[PDB]
Amino acid sequence: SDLPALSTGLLHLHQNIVDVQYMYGLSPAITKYVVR
Repeated sequence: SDLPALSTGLLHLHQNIVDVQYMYGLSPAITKYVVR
């Protein structure tokens, strides 16, 4: 149903992570929060 292509699985997965972890990553933020 819908998505008459099925040729964009890994591509969609990358956008899903690059569009969520970019805002919920805080990798460098936590490194400067526990020591300051």
